[PDB]
Amino acid sequence: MAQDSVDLSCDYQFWMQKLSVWDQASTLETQQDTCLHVAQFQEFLRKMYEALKEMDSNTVIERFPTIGQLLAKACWNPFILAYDESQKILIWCLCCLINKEPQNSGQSKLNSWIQGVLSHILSALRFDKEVALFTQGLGYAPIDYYPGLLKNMVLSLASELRENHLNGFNTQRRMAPERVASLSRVCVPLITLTDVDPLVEALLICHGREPQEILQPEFFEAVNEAILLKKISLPMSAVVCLWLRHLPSLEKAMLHLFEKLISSERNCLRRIECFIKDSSLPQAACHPAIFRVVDEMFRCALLETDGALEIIATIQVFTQCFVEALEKASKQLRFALKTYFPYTSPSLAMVLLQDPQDIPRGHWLQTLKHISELLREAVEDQTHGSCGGPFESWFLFIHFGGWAEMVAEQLLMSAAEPPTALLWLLAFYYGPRDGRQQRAQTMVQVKAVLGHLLAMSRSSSLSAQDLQTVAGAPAQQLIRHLLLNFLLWAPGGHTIAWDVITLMAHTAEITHEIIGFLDQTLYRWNRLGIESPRSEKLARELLKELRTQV
Amino acid sequence: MAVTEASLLRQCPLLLPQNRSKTVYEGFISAQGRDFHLRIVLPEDLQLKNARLLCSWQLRTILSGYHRIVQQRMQHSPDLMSFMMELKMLLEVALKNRQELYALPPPPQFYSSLIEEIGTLGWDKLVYADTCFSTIKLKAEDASGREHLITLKLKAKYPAESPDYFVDFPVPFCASWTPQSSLISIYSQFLAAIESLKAFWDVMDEIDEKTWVLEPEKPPRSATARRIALGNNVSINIEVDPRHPTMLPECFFLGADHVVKPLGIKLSRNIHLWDPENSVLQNLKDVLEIDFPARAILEKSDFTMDCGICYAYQLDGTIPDQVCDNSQCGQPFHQICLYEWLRGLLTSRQSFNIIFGECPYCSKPITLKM
Ligand SMILES: [Zn+2]
Ligand SMILES: [Zn+2]
Repeated sequence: MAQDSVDLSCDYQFWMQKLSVWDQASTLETQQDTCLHVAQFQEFLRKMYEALKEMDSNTVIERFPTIGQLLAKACWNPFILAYDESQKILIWCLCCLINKEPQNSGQSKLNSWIQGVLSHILSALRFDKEVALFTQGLGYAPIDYYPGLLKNMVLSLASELRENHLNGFNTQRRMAPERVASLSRVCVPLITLTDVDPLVEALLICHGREPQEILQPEFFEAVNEAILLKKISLPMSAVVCLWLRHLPSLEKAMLHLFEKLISSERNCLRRIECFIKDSSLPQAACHPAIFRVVDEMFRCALLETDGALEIIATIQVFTQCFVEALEKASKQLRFALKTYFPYTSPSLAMVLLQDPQDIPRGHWLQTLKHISELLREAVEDQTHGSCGGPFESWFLFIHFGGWAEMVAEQLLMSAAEPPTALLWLLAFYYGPRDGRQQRAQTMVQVKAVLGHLLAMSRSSSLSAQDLQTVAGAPAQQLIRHLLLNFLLWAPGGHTIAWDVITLMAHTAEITHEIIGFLDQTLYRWNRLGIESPRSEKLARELLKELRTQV
Repeated sequence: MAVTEASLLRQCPLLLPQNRSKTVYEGFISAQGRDFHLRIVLPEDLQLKNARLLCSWQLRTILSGYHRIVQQRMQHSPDLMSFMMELKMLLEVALKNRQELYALPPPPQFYSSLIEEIGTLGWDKLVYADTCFSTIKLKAEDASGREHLITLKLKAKYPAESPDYFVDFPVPFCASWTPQSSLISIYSQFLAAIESLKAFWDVMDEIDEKTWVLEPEKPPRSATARRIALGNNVSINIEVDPRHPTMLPECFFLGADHVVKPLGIKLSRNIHLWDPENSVLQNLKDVLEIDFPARAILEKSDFTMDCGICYAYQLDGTIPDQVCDNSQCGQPFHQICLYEWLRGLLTSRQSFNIIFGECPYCSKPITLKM
C-alpha cells in the first residue's frame, strides 16, 4: 500500500511503444516478440483491470490519454486476442470504459467506438469473400459454422503434414518449411483452444527429413508448460517426440518434478507417484537417451544435498513406475540394462530388479546377504573390469527402494546374533567413502546398540532417556533411523515413541527427515502388503501430529 | 596477405595472368600434391556474375556431381581470390571421397617392406590381399583350435601411421602402434587378446553345442546375446558380460504370460544359488530346476514371421500379410508399415490403388494393392 500508479504507468509507456512495433502481427518479428511478451501483457491487464474496475469511467483521466489506442492496437492484433483470457480481460477493460448516461458528445462517440471494437473481435468477416457470400446466401450466421469451418481448416493442414511426412525424399510437393514454421507460431497462443490439438500432435510426430529443426522453441515451451499444468492431454507418442527434439523442455519438465518434492507435497509419496504416472516420464524413459538425461539431474541433486532422503524416495518411486513401464512395453526388441545402467555390472542390476512382491517375507534376509556379497565384491575388489568406483554402485543401490530400507527392519528381526553382511550393507548405505577402518567402527557401534536395544526390547516398556544415552558424530542418521524402526517394530513402542520424538526433534530438519522416513515406510508397507496394524496406525498418527509442528 | 596481388600469388602459385588487364588466367591449380589444368576467362571487368571457366576433362570427371556447386559459386562469390579458395576446398573434398582412384604409394618402402614383414609372420597367416594392396585380412588359432580373423586397411605410408584394424571379438582391441612396431607386433597383441578371452569363447561354444540357440544364426564372435528356446513357444534371451562370463547376466523370457510367470517366480527364488565356479548352463539348469531341448526342431526352428519394419505381430488387428515375391527374402510385412515405407522412396510410383517399388530387405520389385 504505497505506489498504486507508478510501476503500471511506466510499463504502460513500455507496452504502448511495444504494441505500435507489433501492429497487427502480419510479419515474423512482430509475431515472435508478441508470442513472448503477451503473458506479462495479460498480468499488466489484470492490474489495469483491478484499477479501472474499482473506479469509474469518463470521470477520471489517470491513463485515459491513450488507453483507447492501447485497446485498438491490442484487439486488431490477433495473437493478443487469442491468449487464455486476454480477450475476456479486454472485454472487461472496455466494459469499465463504457458510460451509462453519456453527457458530453465525447462520451457517446467513445461508447459507439467501444461497441465497434467488440463487434470487430467477435463478429467481423475478415475472411475470404466467396465463403461470406455463399453462407449469407444459405442464411447462416458465422456463429453456426465457424466451429466446423475451423475443424475442416485444421484437419486439412494436419493431413497435409502427414503426407509431407510420408513423402520423405520423393519428387512430390514438399510442404514449404516456412509455412510449417508459420503454423507452429500460430499453435502457441491458442494451445488451450481444443480446436487445434490434432494440428499440434501432427506437428510433433511428423518431423520430416531436415538436419535443421524448423520449429522455434517458444512453440516447444508453450506446449511443455501446458502439458505440466494439464491443459492439453495429447497422446504419449506426441510427447516422447517433444522430449526427443528439444532438450530444455525435458530439463524443464524433470525440474517441474523437483518443485513438487521440494515445495508442495513434501513426503506425500502417493501424490508424487500419481504426478509421475500422469506425466508420461516412465514410458518416455523407456528410450535409453531420455533415461540417461533424467538420471543426470537426479545425480546432480544427490550431490547438492549429500544423500537427501527426499530425493532417494522420489528415485525409488520414479524407478518403480519406469520398471513397470519397461516390463509392459518391452516384449520384443528391448535395450540391454548395461544401456540404462552402464556404469555397473549388469549382474548386480539383474539381482536388484527381482521385486520383493514375488519373494516370501522370510527369504529377504538371504536376498540382502547376496546383495552385500556382490556390492562388497564391486567396492572392496575395485579392480579393472568392474564399476568405475563405489559411488556408482551406490547410485545404483538407491534406484532400488525396498532393498536399502529393509536392512534395519530385518536386523531387529535377527538382532540375536546379527549377520556381519547386513552390518556391512547398512554402513555402506548411510556412508560410502570411509575406509574399511571406518566401516568396521560403524558396524561395531551398531552391534553394541543392537545389544542395548535387544536388552531393552526383552525388558518391559522403559523410559526415553535410556535411548537418549546411546543417541548421545559421523554415524547419527544411521542410529536415528534404526531407532525409529525399533519404535515402530517392537510392541514396547506405541507408548514411548512420542517421549523420544520430542527430544530427537532438536531442529525442524530432523522432524521433516523422520517424517520422510515414516511416509517412505507406510508407502513401502502398503505396497509390499506386510503389516502389523498397530505400527501402521501409530506411524499415521505420529506423522499427522508432527506435520502440524514442523 | 590481405589483398589478392601478394595473397593471390601465395595461394595460387601456378595461375599465370596472360593479359595485362588480369582477365585471363591460365595454368595449374594445386591439390594433394597434384596440379590440374584450368583456364579462367573473366569479362572486361572483374565480375564473376558472368565468367567462363574451362577445365581439362581430367578436372571435369573430378568435378562430376559438383557442377551446380561451381556455377552457384561463380555467381555468389565476391572476388576471384575467395572463388579459388572455395574451388580448392571443393577439390580437397572431391579427391579424399573418391579415395579408391587416387593412391600412388612410394614403392621403395612399401611393396618390399610389406613382403619382408609377411615373411616375418609366415605365409599360412595371410588369407586375403586386395589387388590395390590396401586391405589385408589375417588368421589366428586358439589353444582350443578356433580361427579368429583380423582385417587391416592400410594407408599410403604403412610404417609411418597406424594401420586401421577391424576386428570381430566383443571387447575393444588395443594395438600400441609406433613407427618401430610392425605386423608381427600387432599380430602378437591380437593373439594376446585371443588367449585372454578364452573362457567367454568356451561359454559360447558350450551353449551352441548342448542347447537350441535359436535367434543369432551362425553366431559371430562379437555377439553377447543368445535367445535360447526351451519347451515350446517360450524362449529365454541372455546378454552376457565377457569380463565376468560365468557370472550372472541380464536375462528375461518371451512366450505365454501364463507359462513364463512361474519360471520368473522360480528364478527370483533360486537366483542367490548362481555360482561362477560352475558353467552358465550348469547354473541355469539347477537354478530354474529344468533341462533344455537340444533342437526339438532343427529344420523349422522358427522363421521370424513379423512385420520386418515394426517387428510386431498384431499391429491394430492387422497380420503379417504382404510378402516378397522372392525365394531369398520371403519376409512378411504389414499393409500400413509397407505403405508408409514405399510412399517415401524415390523408386516408388503409385497407379490407381497400386504401389510398385523395392522390398526393404532385398531391393526387388514388390507390389502393394490397397
Ligand atoms: Zn507393422
Ligand atoms: Zn524382399
